[PDB]
Amino acid sequence: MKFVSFNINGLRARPHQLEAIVEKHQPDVIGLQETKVHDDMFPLEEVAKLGYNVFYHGQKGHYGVALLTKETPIAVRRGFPGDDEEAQRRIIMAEIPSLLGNVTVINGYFPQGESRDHPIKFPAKAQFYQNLQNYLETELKRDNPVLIMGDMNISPTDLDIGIGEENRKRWLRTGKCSFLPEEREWMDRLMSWGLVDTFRHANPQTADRFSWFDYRSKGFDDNRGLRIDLLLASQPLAECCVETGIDYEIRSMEKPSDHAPVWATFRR
Repeated sequence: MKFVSFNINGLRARPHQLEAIVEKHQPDVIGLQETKVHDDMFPLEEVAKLGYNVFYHGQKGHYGVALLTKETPIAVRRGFPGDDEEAQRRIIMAEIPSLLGNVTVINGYFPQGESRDHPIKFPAKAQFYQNLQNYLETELKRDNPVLIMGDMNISPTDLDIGIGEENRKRWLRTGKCSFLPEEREWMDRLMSWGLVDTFRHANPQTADRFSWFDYRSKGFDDNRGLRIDLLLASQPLAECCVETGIDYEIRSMEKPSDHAPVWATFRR
């Protein structure tokens, strides 16, 4: 079962990248973030033509998530139970069937946060992680197959930072979000529940693979980016991970999203 996560940054502006992912990877499940399209305008026929079932929610020009699956899910919903409207445009959760059990899949577009001192965006980010943590602890078990994917907007370790030492320190000094100590705390708490960062686990010493590169600075050319798009899997799933990757080739396409698609393949 292959999973691909991709912050497309405008689904209707980049049908070419979505088709490329399907052709190249033939994935069983695709989680999209920042689709930026209103539900009434979602490319339902186009997605159906690609051979996928799809569940989605977003609003015009902002947020938006979609979960494309080859097989039909047992259950799917937007947001965690009790979540507000905004959270519903940032999270899709599903139970995907397999012969001997179900896999819980969570696709999220986590708040960027902007800066530690932003009176609205930073609390929103903290609360988003708190809601996820609480869902995990109250409804799931570390022994269940769970896969959390998406744009986390947090670089878990320093091996995930490629913008340069001086820039790294300036960001910390000014409180710019991505790798603040508070943010790392939320991420560590999440991992401690019993999740494995698939790419990092398969590539324990790689310090030159990133998933996001800033447009304006032309970061992709110099490989100056951050690895903030992750695929976190619980124990029983992590044990079966045979391949992981970040697709630089797709990020090399014309009119590309600033994010590279990331993937993980599970096979026993």
